[PDB]
Amino acid sequence: AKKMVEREEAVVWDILDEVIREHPVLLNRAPTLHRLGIQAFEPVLIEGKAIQLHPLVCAAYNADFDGDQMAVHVPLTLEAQLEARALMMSTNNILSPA
Amino acid sequence: GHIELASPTAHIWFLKSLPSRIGLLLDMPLRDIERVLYFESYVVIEGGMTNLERQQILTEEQYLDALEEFGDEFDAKMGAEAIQALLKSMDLEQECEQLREELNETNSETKRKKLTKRIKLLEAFVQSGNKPEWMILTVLPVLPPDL
Amino acid sequence: GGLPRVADLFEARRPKEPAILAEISGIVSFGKETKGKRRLVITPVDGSDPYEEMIPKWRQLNVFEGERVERGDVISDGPEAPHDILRLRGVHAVTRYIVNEVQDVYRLQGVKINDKHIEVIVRQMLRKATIVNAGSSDFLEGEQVEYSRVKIANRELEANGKVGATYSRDLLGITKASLATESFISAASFQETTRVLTEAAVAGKRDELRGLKENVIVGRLIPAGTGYAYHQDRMRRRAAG
Amino acid sequence: SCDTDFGVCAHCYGRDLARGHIINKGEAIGVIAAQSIGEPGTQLTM
Amino acid sequence: VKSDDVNGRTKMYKNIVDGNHQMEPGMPESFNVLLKEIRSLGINIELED
Amino acid sequence: ARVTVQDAVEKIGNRFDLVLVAARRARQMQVGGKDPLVPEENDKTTVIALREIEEGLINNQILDVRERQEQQEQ
Amino acid sequence: LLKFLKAQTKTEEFDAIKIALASPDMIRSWSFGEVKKPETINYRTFKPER
DNA sequence: GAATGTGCAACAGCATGATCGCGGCAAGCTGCGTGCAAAAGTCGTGCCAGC
RNA sequence: GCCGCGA
Ligand SMILES: [Mg+2]
Ligand SMILES: [Zn+2]
Repeated sequence: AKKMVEREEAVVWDILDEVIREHPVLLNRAPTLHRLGIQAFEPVLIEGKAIQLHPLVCAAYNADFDGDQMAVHVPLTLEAQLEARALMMSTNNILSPA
Repeated sequence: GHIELASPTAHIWFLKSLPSRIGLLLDMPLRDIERVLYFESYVVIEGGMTNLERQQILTEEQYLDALEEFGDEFDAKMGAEAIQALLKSMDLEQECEQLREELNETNSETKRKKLTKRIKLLEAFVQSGNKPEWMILTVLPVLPPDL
Repeated sequence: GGLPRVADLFEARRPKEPAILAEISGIVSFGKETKGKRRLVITPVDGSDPYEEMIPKWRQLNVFEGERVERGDVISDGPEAPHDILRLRGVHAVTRYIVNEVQDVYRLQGVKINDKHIEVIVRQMLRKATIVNAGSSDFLEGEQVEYSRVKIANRELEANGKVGATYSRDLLGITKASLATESFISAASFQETTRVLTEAAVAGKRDELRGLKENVIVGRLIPAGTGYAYHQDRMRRRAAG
Repeated sequence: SCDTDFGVCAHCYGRDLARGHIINKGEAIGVIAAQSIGEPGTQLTM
Repeated sequence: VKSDDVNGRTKMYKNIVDGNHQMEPGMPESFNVLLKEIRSLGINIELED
Repeated sequence: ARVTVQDAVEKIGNRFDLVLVAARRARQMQVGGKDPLVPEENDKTTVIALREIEEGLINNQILDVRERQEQQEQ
Repeated sequence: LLKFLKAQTKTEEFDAIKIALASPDMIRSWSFGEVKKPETINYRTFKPER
């Protein structure tokens, strides 16, 4: 499995798509000021190297597309996945807690 | 692991701080204790027969004068060993009772804060199971190598 | 002005010119043996126990007559410290003053912040009450208001209700009320660690890992959110032995 | 004035500003309040 | 389980390869290091039961 | 797939206990010895448990009585 | 004298971290031995000291 | 009318001053010596066993 | 550790 992942065959990409399907991943920007600076998202695989961020959440992130970078963390636990889906999702926090 | 110092040394943690534990526990100022800790002045202990006090801060010249006059009955050491001896010789309970008696007998806003701080530290020491002689250490622990 | 004042308000720093206040009955007395030390020693009889105050005469006195000056009235004009408001006007007044004053900074710059968040932090500044009575193993010391309230309730429940000791509530800054927590693992990870460790070492105290920072340092579930359910079940097991 | 010991009552604290419902037990309100107050300041004109 | 659990990391990796998604947490090595540093001074710190 | 979990929130209202209930149900359906009570749409066990909670046939009480029933059976 | 686990059993249940002064006896109890030489590693054998 | 403490103001020392990333250098190399027993290891030498 | 740089 390790060798065939290193070789990156097509079925490896298919299995990666299968795994990604509904596993939330949480993105955060560097100066996390309030709790809305780290939010969970459903990932969609893109053929590139830059994270594509939904514009409506940018005001929450204080993020603009002039060279900003963001970090990605995988909640690799069932409880962590539920917490990301039920507490961290962008659709969950619409009204700011201020 | 550990290393034996073969001579008591003073913990820099407690001696050098604005609310110095040993400093306000011995009712002596930080200048005098930091002064005896580097052998530049002597502290005599006991000496009830002689006129020397329990916490005298006599210097070297006074030490030779006492040796010429008092001779025996004068017990003074220069290093942290004297501090350890006078820390061990203290009776915590009777000192706390005397401090409480003085505090309730005489009321003064200036000495009240000092008396309350001293009695609080003494009560903490007696109730916590600690011993003041442990403040200055004779054996020094060392960190594990992999750290 | 500006906003190095949100820090100043939360630090509970006394201003350069405090405005002193009075007691229940501020009868006019002008001076009484003022002499060299200060001047205009006001001696309001107030029926009994007159409250002697000293004024350095560099500040004018506003209320010349008696006028039945009530407690908390401004005897001399000036910016009042939040400490005096707590002592004389009450717990609610110091929250109203802090909230209104800190909202002035935010509202001027067009920032919307709910009043609850400011009041929540003020609650954390209103601990460590001082006892002015005795009988219940408390006497002229700084003690947690939660502990004092719990002990009083137990004493009041029993027949000996007079054992309950009256207390005086204090107001501390955020930098000072943080270091005054009863747990040493926290408040040593925030400010001067040398000072906190020495006091914790001599006292022989315990942390008990009740807050968020302690459990984060150790790595257990924090007692909030999803971890609140786990921490509650553990507490019953300890209580039941 | 929650009068409760080691925490705040869910009624003395109003509805959480994130959602229309009342705040539920186990919500770390102190961190939220501190973050809410301290998120500005970077834009306060000193 | 992500940073400082020497056995927790391996247990998590084994569970994920198996497909369990179970936590099985432990004791971070950073706090043990901190305890060793504090004990290396004249201060005694310990964990009660 | 469930974009929002408001229905699960309103089925049993804490936004915190539902995480625990769904984690328990997902463990039951993932480690084995359990089958979903709602048609499986090739999605992961997390959203299957969440949809079971939302449709009202999974909660704390019935999970406990199921634990008791399978305990008494063996 | 086999089938023994120490890493797993090293995770013992605990609560209420306690801090106090360290007595010399307790310090010696922590210590597994005594260090007497300032040197650390000898270059003649690339091995630690005695 | 001279004497004795309490309040007090200037003063010296301690503690703190946002977060997360990226790329390059320059180092940082640390301390005997001693003569002898006592031991261990080594080298020149002779041995038997296999082809 | 310095030096420069990005939000
Ligand atoms: Mg930008
Ligand atoms: Zn309440």
